[PDB]
Amino acid sequence: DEAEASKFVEEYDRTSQVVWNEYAEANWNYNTNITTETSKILLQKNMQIANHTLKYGTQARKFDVNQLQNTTIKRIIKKVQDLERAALPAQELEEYNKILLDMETTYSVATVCHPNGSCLQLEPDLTNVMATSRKYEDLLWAWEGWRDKAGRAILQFYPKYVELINQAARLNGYVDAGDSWRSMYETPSLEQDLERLFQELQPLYLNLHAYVRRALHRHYGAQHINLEGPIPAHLLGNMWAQTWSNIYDLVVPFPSAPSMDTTEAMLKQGWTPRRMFKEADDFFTSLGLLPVPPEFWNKSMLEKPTDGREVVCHASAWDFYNGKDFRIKQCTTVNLEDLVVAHHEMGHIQYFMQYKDLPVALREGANPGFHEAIGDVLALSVSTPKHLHSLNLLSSEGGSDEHDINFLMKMALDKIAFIPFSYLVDQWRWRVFDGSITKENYNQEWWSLRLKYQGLCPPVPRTQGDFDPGAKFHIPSSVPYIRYFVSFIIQFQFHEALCQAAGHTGPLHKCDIYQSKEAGQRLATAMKLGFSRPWPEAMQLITGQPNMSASAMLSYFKPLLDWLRTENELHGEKLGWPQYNWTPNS
Ligand SMILES: O=C(N[C@@H](Cc1ccccc1)P(=O)(O)C[C@@H](Cc1cc(-c2ccccc2)no1)C(=O)N[C@@H](Cc1ccc(O)cc1)C(=O)O)OCc1ccccc1
Ligand SMILES: *[C@@H]1O[C@H](CO[C@@H]2O[C@@H](C)[C@@H](O)[C@@H](O)[C@@H]2O)[C@@H](O[C@@H]2O[C@H](CO)[C@@H](O)[C@H](O)[C@H]2NC(C)=O)[C@H](O)[C@H]1NC(C)=O
Ligand SMILES: *[C@@H]1O[C@H](CO)[C@@H](O)[C@H](O)[C@H]1NC(C)=O
Ligand SMILES: [Cl-]
Ligand SMILES: [Cl-]
Ligand SMILES: [Zn+2]
Repeated sequence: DEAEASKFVEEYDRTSQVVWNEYAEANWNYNTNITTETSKILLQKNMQIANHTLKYGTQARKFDVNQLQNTTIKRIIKKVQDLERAALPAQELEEYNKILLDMETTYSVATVCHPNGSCLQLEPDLTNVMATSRKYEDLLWAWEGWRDKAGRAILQFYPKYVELINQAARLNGYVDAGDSWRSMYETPSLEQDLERLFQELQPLYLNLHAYVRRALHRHYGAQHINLEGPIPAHLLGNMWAQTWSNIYDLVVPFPSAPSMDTTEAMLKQGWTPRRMFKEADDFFTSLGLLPVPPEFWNKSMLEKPTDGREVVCHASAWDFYNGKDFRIKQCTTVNLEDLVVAHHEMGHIQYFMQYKDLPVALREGANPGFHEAIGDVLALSVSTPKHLHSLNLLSSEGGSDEHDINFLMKMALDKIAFIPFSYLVDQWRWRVFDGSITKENYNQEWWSLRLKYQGLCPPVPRTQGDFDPGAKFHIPSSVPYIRYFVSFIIQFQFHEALCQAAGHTGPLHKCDIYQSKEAGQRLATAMKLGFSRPWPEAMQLITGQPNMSASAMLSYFKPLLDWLRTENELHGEKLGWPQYNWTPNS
C-alpha cells in the first residue's frame, strides 16, 4: 500500500545520498589523478554502488507502480526499478566497468607526436592547432593524428561495450541502450519532434555552410574546395568541426569593422581561470541566483595540474549528493571560448544547487537538455558586444550595422553549425544500439551522416581499423549527445522569454539579461522542479508555453539569414552539396 511505498523511498533517499557521495568521491579522485591505485579504488566503489542499486532496485520492482496514489512516490519507485548497468550479472558487470574505464582512460591520455619531436595532448595543444593554424597540411596532421591515436585505440573496446550496454538495457525492460537513453525525455514523439526542429534550421545552416565554403575556397584554394561539394572536415577551427567560430578571421562579413583580440585582451589584463569562474559566479548572483559555496573554490580543479600527473581534461560539473559539495573540473585556458565553457559548467552547478533539497532520484534536469541549456543562456548575454565591452574585452562596437552582422556571424558559426553535428551523433549511436550499424560499418555510417547532415567530407580517405567516433569524448565516455541538440534549440527559447521578462525591446540578439531578477526567478522556479514533473511544465514556467520550438533561434538569427541569402545569391552559391560524392583529390 501507500505507507510501505513512501517508507521505501525515504530509505532509498538516505542510503543513496551516502553511497552516491562515496562513489562520486572515488570517481572524482580518478578523474583528477589517473593512476593504478585510483583506478582500482573506483572499480571497487563501482561494486559498492551496484550492490546498493541492486538491493533497492529489487525492492522497487516488487511494488506494482499503478496501484499507488501519490504521483511523486509513484515516480521515484518506477525510476528506482531501472537498475542501469547493475542489472548485469556479476561477471558481465565487472567486464563492463573495466571497458568503460579503459575507454575513458585511452581517450584522456592519448597523444599525437612528431617523429623524434614533441607529443601533443588534445587540451590544449591539438585544440590550439585546430583553432589557429591556417595551413592545410598542419591542420591535417592534427586531425588525422588525433583519429589515428584516439579513435583507432577505442575500436577494440566498442563492440563489447555495445553488447553489454544493450544487455543491461534489455534487462531493465528496454529494447536496446538507445531506447533507454531516449526514454530520459519521457516524450513518445521525441524522434519526430527532433527531426522537425532540425528541418526548420536547414535554411540557416545551408546558407551558413555555403558562405563559409566560399571563404575557405578563397583561403585554401580552388584545387582544395569544391563550391558544390562537402567541406573538408579539418578546416573549421575545431577538431570535430562541430562549432566553427575559430575561423571567424577567414569569414568576417565586414573586415573593415575589426574586433579586439579577446585572447590578447584577457592575457594582458591578467585574467586567470579563477577570475573567469568568478565572473560567471557574478552573472548568476546578479540574477538573484545562488553563489557557489566557499567549498567550491577549495575543492574544484580549475586548470590542468602542472604536477605532471594525468587527468581527464574534458570539462565537467560534479554533484557530490551532499547538498553542500559541488565542483568543476576543467583544464581552463585563458580565452573567450573557455570563458563561455566556464559559464556552461557553472550552469550545471546552479542546477545542482537549485534542486539540492529534492529526493536524489529527482535530482536531474527537467530533461537532460535543460541541464545543458542553463549555463549557455547566461553565456548568450555574456557574449554580446555590449557586455564584452563592459568586461574590457571588446572596444565599442554599438550602432554599426557592420559590427552587428559580424557579431551575428560570430554567433552563428557556433550556434547554427552545431545543429547538424549535435543531431547526428546519437542518430549514429541509436542505430549502433538497435543493431542497424554493425562493427563492419561503424565508420562508413558515421561519414554517411557527416555528409548527410553537416555536408562534410574527411580530408583523407578512411581505412579499415579507423573508428573516428572514438575520437570524440562522448563516445568512449558513454555520454548521451542529443541533450546538446535539445539545449541549442531551447536555450534560445529561454533567452527570448527571459529577455521579455527583463523588459528588453528590439532585436533579440541585442538582449543582455545581466542583473534581471525577473529572469532569475523564472530560471530558479524551473530548476527547483528538478526531475519531479514532466519537462513541459518547466518549459511552461520559463517560456509561457510547453513546446520545444525553433522560432526563437530563427528570430535571433533572422537579420543574418537575410544577409546570408543576399550574399550567397549575389555570388551564385548552390546551397547544399549536390556533388555529394566529392572528396579531396590531394
Ligand atoms: O558535467 C556534465 N557534463 C559534461 C560532459 C560529461 C558528462 C558526463 C561525464 C563526464 C563529462 P559537459 O556537457 O558539461 C562538458 C561540455 C564541455 C563544453 C565544451 C564546449 C565548447 C564550446 C565551444 C567551443 C569549444 C568547446 N562547451 O561545453 C560538453 O561536453 N559539451 C559538448 C557540447 C557542447 C555544449 C555547449 C556548447 O556551446 C558547444 C558544445 C561538447 O563539448 O561536445 O554533466 C553534469 C550533469 C548534468 C546533469 C545531471 C548530472 C550531472
Ligand atoms: C505526494 O508526496 C510528495 C512527497 O512527500 C514527501 O516525501 C514522502 C516520501 C514522505 O516522506 C512525505 O512525508 C514527504 O512530504 C508530497 O510532496 C511534498 O509536499 C509537501 C507539503 O506540501 C511539500 O512541502 C514538499 O516540498 C513536497 N515534497 C516533494 C518531494 O515534492 C505531495 O504533497 C504528495 N501529493 C499529494 C497529492 O498528497
Ligand atoms: C594521486 O594518487 C595517488 C594514489 O594513486 C595518491 O597517493 C596521490 O596523493 C595523488 N595525487 C594528488 C595530487 O592528489
Ligand atoms: Cl570525425
Ligand atoms: Cl540526452
Ligand atoms: Zn554540460
